[PDB]
Amino acid sequence: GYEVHHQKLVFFAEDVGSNKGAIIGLMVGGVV
Amino acid sequence: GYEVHHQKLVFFAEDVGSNKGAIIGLMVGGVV
Amino acid sequence: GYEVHHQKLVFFAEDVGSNKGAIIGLMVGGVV
Amino acid sequence: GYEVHHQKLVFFAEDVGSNKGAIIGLMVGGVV
Amino acid sequence: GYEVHHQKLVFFAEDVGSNKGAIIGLMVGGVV
Amino acid sequence: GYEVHHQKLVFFAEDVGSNKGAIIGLMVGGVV
Amino acid sequence: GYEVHHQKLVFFAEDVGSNKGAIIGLMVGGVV
Amino acid sequence: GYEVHHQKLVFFAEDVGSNKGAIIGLMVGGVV
Amino acid sequence: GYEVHHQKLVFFAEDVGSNKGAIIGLMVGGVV
Amino acid sequence: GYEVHHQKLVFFAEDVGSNKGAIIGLMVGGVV
Repeated sequence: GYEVHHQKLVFFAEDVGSNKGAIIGLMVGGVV
Repeated sequence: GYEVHHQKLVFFAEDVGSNKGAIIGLMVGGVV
Repeated sequence: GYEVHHQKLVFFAEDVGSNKGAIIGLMVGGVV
Repeated sequence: GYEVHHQKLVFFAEDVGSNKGAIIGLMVGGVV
Repeated sequence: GYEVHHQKLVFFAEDVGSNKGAIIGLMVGGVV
Repeated sequence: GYEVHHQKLVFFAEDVGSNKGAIIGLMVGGVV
Repeated sequence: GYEVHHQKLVFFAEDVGSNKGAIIGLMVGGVV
Repeated sequence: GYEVHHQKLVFFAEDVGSNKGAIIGLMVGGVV
Repeated sequence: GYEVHHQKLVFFAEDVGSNKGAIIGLMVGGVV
Repeated sequence: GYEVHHQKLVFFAEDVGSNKGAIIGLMVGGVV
């Protein structure tokens, strides 16, 4: 199991073509 | 299991073509 | 298991073609 | 298991062609 | 297992062609 | 422009996890 | 422009994990 | 421009982990 | 420009870990 | 420009770890 606590994020993605993979600010234990 | 605590992130992705891999600010234990 | 604590990140990715690999600020125990 | 504590990172990737490998600020125990 | 403590990093990657290997600021116990 | 003429193909894909890239018998001028 | 003429292909892919790159029998002028 | 003529291919890929690069029978002028 | 003519190929890839580079039977003018 | 004519190839790759470079039967004018 897991926990994610206090966080601040402001990301921008301005021009993404064919993302088939991943663009992540914070990726915690994911799969993609 | 896991824990992620206090964090601040401001990333920008301005022009990404065919990301099939990954662009990550903070990747913690993920797969991709 | 794992823990990630206090962090500050401001990364920029301005022009990424075909990332099939990975561009990561902080990669902690991931796979890619 | 593992721990990552207080950190500050500001990286920039301005022009990346075909990264199939990895560009990482701090890589801690990852695979790539 | 492992620990990474207080760190500051500001790297820049301005023009990377076909990195299939790795460009890392701090690589701690990774694989690549 | 282009032309593809007489062809015979019998491919099998038995167990594909997370193909995010491509598995192609014959790839002629594509993108992926 | 281009032409591909008489061809026979029988490929098998039995166990592919995370192909993010490419597995191709015949790749003619593609990108990937 | 280009031409590919009479060809026979029977390749097998039995166990491919994380191909992020390429496994190709015949690669003619591609990118990867 | 280019031409590839009469060819026969039967390759096998039985266990490939993290090919990020390339495994090619016949590579003609490609990039990788 | 270039030409490749009559050829026969039967290669096997039985256990490849982290090829980041290249394993090629016949490499004609490629890059890698």
